[PDB]
Amino acid sequence: TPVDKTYTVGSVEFTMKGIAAVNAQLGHNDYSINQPHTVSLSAYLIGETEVTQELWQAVMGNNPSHFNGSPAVGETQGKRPVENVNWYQAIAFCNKLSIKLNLEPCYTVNVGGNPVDFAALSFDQIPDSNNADWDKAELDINKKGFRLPTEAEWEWAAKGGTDDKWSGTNTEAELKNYAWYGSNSGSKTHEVKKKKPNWYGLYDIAGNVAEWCWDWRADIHTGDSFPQDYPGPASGSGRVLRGGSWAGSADYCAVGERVNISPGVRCSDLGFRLACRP
Ligand SMILES: [Ca+2]
Ligand code: NA
Repeated sequence: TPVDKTYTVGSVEFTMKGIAAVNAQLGHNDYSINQPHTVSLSAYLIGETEVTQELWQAVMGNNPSHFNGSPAVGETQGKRPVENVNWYQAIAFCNKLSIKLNLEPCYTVNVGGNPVDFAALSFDQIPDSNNADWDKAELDINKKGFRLPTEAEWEWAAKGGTDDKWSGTNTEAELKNYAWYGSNSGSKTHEVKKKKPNWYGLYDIAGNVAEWCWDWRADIHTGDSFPQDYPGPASGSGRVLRGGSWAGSADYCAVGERVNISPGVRCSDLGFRLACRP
């Protein structure tokens, strides 16, 4: 298992949690579009928490979050997850974070044939609608920088070494102890790391905000096989997001429940969690 790592951007600290190489047993018979399948995964790290508003702002110099004020009693505003960021804006953050921390960026984007310099890139230059150039973003998974997890990486980490329906529990009854979801959120996001973690030490895998993943969505059917470190299909209409949110039913927060939307779309219940490799 890779050693956990804590990084600092200005005054903001964040932790990446080690996940051992594994033949990940993913999906479930009860999900027609996420049938049981195996993906061999290389060792990786995944964010202990969602990317918070203060981490987002430390890198990006703005805060587009819908819930940018009025935190719940006893909660710190800046430690709520960032949300209202689209998939393009998330990958741009990942590259800018890598650059700030002197790691090689995982992502390349060419705009009209010109490679995007992610250091120079201003926020307003990132698309807020479906954009063909950014849809062709290239992932080099062997660079040491930060990135979105693949869907397989996300689900394996979410499962936390167990076979439970949710991250940390197998009943909706106990879900309140692990997740901020439709029933207990009060219609808002919460400070990260306020509920129980899973056995891999990840917080808010279920609930709070859904989390952008790298992959285009394609249905995963009975008997399907996948290559090592599968990053999803080459094309699709929606990028995957996982884990459910403050707005979702308990079932929406299940570890195996697959959701996807146009990458240009952003909402108040959708943020992201980082991944990288040692
Ligand atoms: Ca979440
Ligand atoms: Na499952």
